[PDB]
Amino acid sequence: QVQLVQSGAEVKKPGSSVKVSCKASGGTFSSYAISWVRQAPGQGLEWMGGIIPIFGTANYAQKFQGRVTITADESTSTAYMELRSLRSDDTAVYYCARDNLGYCSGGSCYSDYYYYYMDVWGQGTLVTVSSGG
Amino acid sequence: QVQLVQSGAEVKKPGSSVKVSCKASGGTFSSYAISWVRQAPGQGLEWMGGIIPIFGTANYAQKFQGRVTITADESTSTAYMELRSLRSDDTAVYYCARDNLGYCSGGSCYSDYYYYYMDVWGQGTLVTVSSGG
Amino acid sequence: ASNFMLTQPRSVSESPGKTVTISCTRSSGSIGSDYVHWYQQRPGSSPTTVIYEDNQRPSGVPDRFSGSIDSSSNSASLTISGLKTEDEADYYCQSYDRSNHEVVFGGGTKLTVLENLYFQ
Amino acid sequence: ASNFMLTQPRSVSESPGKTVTISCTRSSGSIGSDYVHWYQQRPGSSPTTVIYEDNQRPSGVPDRFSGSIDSSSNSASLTISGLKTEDEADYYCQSYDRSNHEVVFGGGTKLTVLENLYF
Amino acid sequence: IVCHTTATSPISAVTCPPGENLCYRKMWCDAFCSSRGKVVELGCAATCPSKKPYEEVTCCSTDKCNPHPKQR
Amino acid sequence: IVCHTTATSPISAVTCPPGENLCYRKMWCDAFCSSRGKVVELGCAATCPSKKPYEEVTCCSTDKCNPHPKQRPG
Repeated sequence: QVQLVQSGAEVKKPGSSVKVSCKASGGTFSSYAISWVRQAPGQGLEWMGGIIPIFGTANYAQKFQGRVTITADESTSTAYMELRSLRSDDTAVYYCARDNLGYCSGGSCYSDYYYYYMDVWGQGTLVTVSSGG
Repeated sequence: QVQLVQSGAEVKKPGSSVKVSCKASGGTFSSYAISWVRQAPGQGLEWMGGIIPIFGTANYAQKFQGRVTITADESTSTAYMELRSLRSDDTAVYYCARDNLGYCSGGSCYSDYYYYYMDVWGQGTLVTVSSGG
Repeated sequence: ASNFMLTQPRSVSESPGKTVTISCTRSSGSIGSDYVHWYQQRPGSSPTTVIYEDNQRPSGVPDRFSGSIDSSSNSASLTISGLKTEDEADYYCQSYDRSNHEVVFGGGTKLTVLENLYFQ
Repeated sequence: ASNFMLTQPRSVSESPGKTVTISCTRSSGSIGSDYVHWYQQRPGSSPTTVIYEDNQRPSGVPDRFSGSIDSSSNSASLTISGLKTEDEADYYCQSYDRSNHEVVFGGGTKLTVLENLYF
Repeated sequence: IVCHTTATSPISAVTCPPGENLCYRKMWCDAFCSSRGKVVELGCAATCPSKKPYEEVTCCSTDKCNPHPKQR
Repeated sequence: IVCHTTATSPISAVTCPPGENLCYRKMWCDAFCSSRGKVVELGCAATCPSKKPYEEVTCCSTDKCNPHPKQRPG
């Protein structure tokens, strides 16, 4: 079974950055997209964006594009979210989540980005931003 | 792990018919096709035709059209090959064989006949026809 | 341009053994333009898929869970028959906005299984 | 009116441990127009698939078995490395004639393992 | 209305439920399109089904107007 | 000739072997065409590949003439 294990919870001052990791084990890595999804306390899931390593490009949600960078290191099968200029509204649990449908197989790849259902989720990482700013 | 179990060897006079059965374990043919393939002594495999129960249609090789009839009963998960007007060239081992690629999934079905690779084979049935016309 | 919205009821409560339905209405664009998937999130846990591609159930999900689409109301629905206490969780629908290239989540529905025998 | 032919050598013989290739040439139409599969038939047994869809191995078939397609010679080939005595069998290729709507089998190749050493 | 359906075994003609007065045919390619041809879904509908890219959907409103290619 | 290829991760540009003087693109739908669009196969070739039903193939003979849809020039 593919599993995603995330780094531990963090508490950050406003204006700082946080970088959360998501190590994938047990499957193909390059061909599958990993998304970051956050959930503020008592609120809903929100997609921040995702990365498809085999295209080398990340897709972002407009709400976060200015502040968030999503990366992936094939050598360690680890995806990362870096969120900058933290504010109180960024206190949330951050999940990574793998897209069930890979982008390339057998020497050919799909044409379009299309984030499909997310079958494998990380355990989440709580990031709490302290007051002010 | 479906198995196909055929009826036993038979010896026949010229001009008679033989009807060989092929029972699929599991109580269903699903959307699979069943072929009949024969092998004359010391010779190669030869396709006779096949049937797709879920469409209620059968396909025949020109060499046998009009003399062979292939049928199947989903209710008894048994397929049959009735070969009439037996002659010496019909002494052969007769095999049934399942087409690995079903014709339907999810409530929809392929448009065209196309016999794919044959994954599950019956044990064979020797039919020996005595000489003359 | 904002993404389309997927609107779900925030709170749904029902008695055990009954059938409950949770809807997810797409505010703009046809619901049939993009598959809708549904996740279950138990308290303190990560989401899991209960329905994908409108009406398909992953292996391991109880067959009391089903998904449907209603074009006339531009909505998708998760239906749970024979409701059990273990089905208490949050449920989210999810789709995709092709124009903005973004995942869209519904806002979530909390499902509570009632414990009272009698009603006022 | 006739199906295309798939022509295979009737006999192939080789020492154990060596690599053998069995070819299947399509007489008319492009080999790449239709998948080629390969079966193994041991004497007194029914056929079993060793390669499907030109180069895929079914579960359980050793990785010593491989399939390839050579468009320039309009052929498909089954390759068996590390030949073992248990690989002795008849091997058939198979494809499909879309115009006639018929399965086409190659004529078969009998593989024999040679036990004495030769020049 | 009676419409062909690919949801039964064998594929068959069914009396559509109330309010479903169209037959439909929905087709797409899968990875076997080059050998098996398009996948075909046949059934009943209340309104003609929405189509996504690379899907074809056609509806008709006479009995058995939507046969599978192999029963036609 | 230099061609784009889908044989690598990430997708990349490669110098074709001697005798392979064309780039090609082969596309087709699988079941996910309606969400992910066509499957795309890019590489080098000596002769333009032949197409099966429902496949498209185009070949070209200038460097990088066969981009993936997400890597077209700008």
